[PDB]
Amino acid sequence: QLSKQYSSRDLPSHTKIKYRQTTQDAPEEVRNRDFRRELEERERAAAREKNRDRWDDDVVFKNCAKGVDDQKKDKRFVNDTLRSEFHKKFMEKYIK
Amino acid sequence: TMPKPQWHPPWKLYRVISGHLGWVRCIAVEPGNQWFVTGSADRTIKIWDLASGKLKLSLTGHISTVRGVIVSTRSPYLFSCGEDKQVKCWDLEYNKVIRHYHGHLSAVYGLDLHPTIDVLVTCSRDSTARIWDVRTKASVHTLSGHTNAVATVRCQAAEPQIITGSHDTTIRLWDLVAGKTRVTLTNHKKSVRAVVLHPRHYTFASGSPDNIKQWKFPDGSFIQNLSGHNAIINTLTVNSDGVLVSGADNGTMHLWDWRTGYNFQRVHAAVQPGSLDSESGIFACAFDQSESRLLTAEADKTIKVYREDDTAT
Amino acid sequence: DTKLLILALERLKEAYSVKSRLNQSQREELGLIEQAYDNPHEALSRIKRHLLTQRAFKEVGIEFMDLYSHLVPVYDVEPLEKITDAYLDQYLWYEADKRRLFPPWIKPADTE
Amino acid sequence: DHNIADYMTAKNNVVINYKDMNHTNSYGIIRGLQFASFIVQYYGLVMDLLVLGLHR
Amino acid sequence: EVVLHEDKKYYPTAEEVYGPEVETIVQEEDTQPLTEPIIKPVK
Amino acid sequence: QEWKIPPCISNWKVHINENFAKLAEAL
Amino acid sequence: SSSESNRDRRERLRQLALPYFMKNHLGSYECKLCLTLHNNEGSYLAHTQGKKHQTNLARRAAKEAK
Amino acid sequence: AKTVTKQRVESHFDLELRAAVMHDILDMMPEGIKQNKARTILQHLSEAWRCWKANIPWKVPGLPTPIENMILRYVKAKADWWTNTAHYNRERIRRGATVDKTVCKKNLGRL
Amino acid sequence: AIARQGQSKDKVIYSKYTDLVPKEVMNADDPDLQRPDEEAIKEITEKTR
Amino acid sequence: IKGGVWRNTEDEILKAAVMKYGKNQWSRIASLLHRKSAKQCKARWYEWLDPSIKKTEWSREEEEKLLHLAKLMPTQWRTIAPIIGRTAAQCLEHYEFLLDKAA
Amino acid sequence: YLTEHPDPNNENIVGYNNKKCWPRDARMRLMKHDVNLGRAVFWDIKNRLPRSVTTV
Ligand SMILES: [Zn+2]
Repeated sequence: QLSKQYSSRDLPSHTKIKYRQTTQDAPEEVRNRDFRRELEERERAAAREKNRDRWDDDVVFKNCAKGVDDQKKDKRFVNDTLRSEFHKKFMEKYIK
Repeated sequence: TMPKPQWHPPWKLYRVISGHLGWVRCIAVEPGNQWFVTGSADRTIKIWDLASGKLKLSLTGHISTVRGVIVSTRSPYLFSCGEDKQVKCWDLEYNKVIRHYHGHLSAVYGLDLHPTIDVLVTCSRDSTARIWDVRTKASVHTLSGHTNAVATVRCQAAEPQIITGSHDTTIRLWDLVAGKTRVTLTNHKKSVRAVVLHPRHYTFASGSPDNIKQWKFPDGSFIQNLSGHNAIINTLTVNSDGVLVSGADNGTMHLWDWRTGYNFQRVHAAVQPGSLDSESGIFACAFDQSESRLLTAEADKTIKVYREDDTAT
Repeated sequence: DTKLLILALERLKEAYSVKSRLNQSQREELGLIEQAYDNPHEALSRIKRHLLTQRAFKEVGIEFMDLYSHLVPVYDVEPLEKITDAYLDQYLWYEADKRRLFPPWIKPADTE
Repeated sequence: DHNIADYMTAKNNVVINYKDMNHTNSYGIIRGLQFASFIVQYYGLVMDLLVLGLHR
Repeated sequence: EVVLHEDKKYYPTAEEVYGPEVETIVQEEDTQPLTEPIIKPVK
Repeated sequence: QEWKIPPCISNWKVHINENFAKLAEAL
Repeated sequence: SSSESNRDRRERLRQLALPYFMKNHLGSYECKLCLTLHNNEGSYLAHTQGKKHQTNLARRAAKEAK
Repeated sequence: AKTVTKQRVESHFDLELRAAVMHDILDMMPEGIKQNKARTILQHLSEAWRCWKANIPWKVPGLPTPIENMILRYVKAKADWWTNTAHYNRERIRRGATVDKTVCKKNLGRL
Repeated sequence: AIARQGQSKDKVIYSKYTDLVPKEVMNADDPDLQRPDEEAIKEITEKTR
Repeated sequence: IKGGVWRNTEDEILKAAVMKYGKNQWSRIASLLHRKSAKQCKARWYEWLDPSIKKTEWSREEEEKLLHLAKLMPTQWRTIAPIIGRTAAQCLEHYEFLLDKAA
Repeated sequence: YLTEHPDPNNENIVGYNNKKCWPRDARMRLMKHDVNLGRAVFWDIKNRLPRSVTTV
């Protein structure tokens, strides 16, 4: 009991299947590969790259800005929606 | 034991990658160890360089939480499925979606590819699983059967092609061409959330909150029962070296000797800098192609990479 | 004193000048300000009584006006404390200008 | 006069309510006060005295 | 001693919690901006 | 007994530092 | 008419919170201990919620218990 | 085969959150054997979510700790979803792309 | 025989206690557990297709 | 015009209404009373009628604590009131009572 | 300024704000003496305002 109804979505599209090619990374290559060596050497390379990369005679106050070097608050990622630094910035920006 | 069996080296945590805004629910690894992919509550799919751990590419297009991700071996595709209801096929040649497989009635929890045939298998809350013809976007078969949400599905080439488990605690084995069940196992008392097929032995394992069972093929004779670590356990994954990993909702991870159920290591891992203690536990985890790295997806919105310790003994 | 109170009351009346049906609290505000016109010395004495005594006020409502870029805080007070505070303000600025409190370099200034 | 001061200050300490939420403001000044202007400009005068220095 | 609410740490340094042996890196953004292909075609 | 669950009957459906002393007495 | 709803609602509320209060053959509320008549049950209830009404029940309490 | 949509998204997300918690925990928590507080645990869920919307610390005097760590987990997730959505919408309105009557008032309430 | 009643003899159905009880070992490997073979798979796959 | 003195009838009816409907619905409770608004009902609950409020004499410790704190944070009553566990208006009256009876 | 904050790479010109509304010839040139004079100014002003009071 199959209905003669249709729908736009259903119609043919992409009837061909893109098989992976040899340089894309066909399974043939994969089977032969020694992944572990490749993974190690890539890792080493990455590490190396990283290494390469790296008067007023009168006032109330003596210098406040002495050792204040920013701090890694934007390097910390926090899994807490209200104490993420992203949230702080958002809250700072949009409320007055 | 046989004789204080198979000495395996411990693993250590190697690297921690932040950069999801939601829970990472899913990790998959590309066929050439080049890039590994993650699905998230953030609604993105991110692709990460395996080696450096830098983020390569963020895809957007799911409407809700992405739950499942597969990278095809024989074609340059991602498949992903979500809480949305939608299973999508991305052509990684253009980084866009080329097809969408339509028809589950609720969230799709899981999916997998037949390794030789070109057919996609999905699990949903609606208690069915589907066999989809990748090429024509067509429900080849609908696997009615379980009474609750189907959770994890695996696909294999040989006999019982489709192995699936659900929150109703029973595993059915599905005969692909019939779209009917050959075997029902009912030996878990609580929800089966994860299963895994052993690379060489022709056996399979299933995990429940209570314990983890191995099975013979076909027809699932009982074999062993690994008992130890009791949590709601979301992940089972296995190396060719016989290393079975169990993840869990309470954060815990345990490593097992596939053969014996010797649990050599217990890893309890620190939650992320911010976060809360309760947002711990690993939703899922995977092994690069070299078996040298273990990747975990965690509720603290991170990816952790574990590396096998070289000094060990 | 009458001068100041008058000014402040007009100022308060200016927010509602278009005056749709408004609401209940606003209604209280118009009726109370209107009261202040009929019997000013009453209002002035009540005010000075507050200023000499009460250290505890009621809760202020808050809402955000949306400029589509940065939101603007908006506060809501009970009418009594609004009339009191208003007169307090006209007075403070008046004495201040008379006594040359603020040097010229502060320029959201009345002159220009 | 000390009374005026204690009134103005004690006013900035009140309860902020939005629907469900209630809290006390013990620290920041409330802008929406009628006389808040004078507080702002006076305090600003102070910090000006800081920036310019008394002599200048 | 005193810390303004401008700073005020909550949570330990990212690195500290995990320990030294593991590497913790926060990837935000990404690289290989999208017009690039994962899996590049044959020619 | 442990798994007795308190009924979730719905309602819808503080300390101080001593530095304040040093400051205030200072002023 | 809105006024009519309040009369209905303030009788039921004084029925819930309510053994002494009643309604006579007329409509009024009465405290059968104190023999007082109340304009509205809630107004009556407050007298019913008062400390004098309380006492006269205790006094009649003792006066019966003897 | 109804398709997720803007009208249905908030309802959808909360639907599958109620289901997520329900399946997970009632397949996770159990041994009540009869019916374990499903209506009740979910009422604790909505209660906690309201409390976090009102910024009221929510502590139930008796409760199993796995249930509490549960609720705090999922509630924090929904909080992350809601908040991120809020940020994103304010970005859209800032750029002036979206003209909608509802998302402006809602987004306002959120901030 | 109760349980089978609806079905044909061919279709299997577990019921006895013995079925439930564990069977051990089977060694590192035995012909007993193995993936039909290449050739069986090819046959199955082709017929299926 | 709506403002005025609080009545035992209005106050008891406020007790019953708060008991039945719950703390967060004020407009519903103001609906039953006459000549009173929702704000006034809420602040009338939390200021005075609320049973958690402590109505009694101040012990010696509460007087020591109140005086010390009031010398610590001048004129801030809504900050101090929760610390001593009393109502802001009440601890105010008691403070002016301590300076009044002190001389 | 250069005493407390040295800049051996001349990075003071990286994050300096100009007004890009104006045409190029009208927009502000970037030179060491000029830029560093600027940051030295802004820094000198800032050091007269204690961070707990206000900031810039
Ligand atoms: Zn009586």
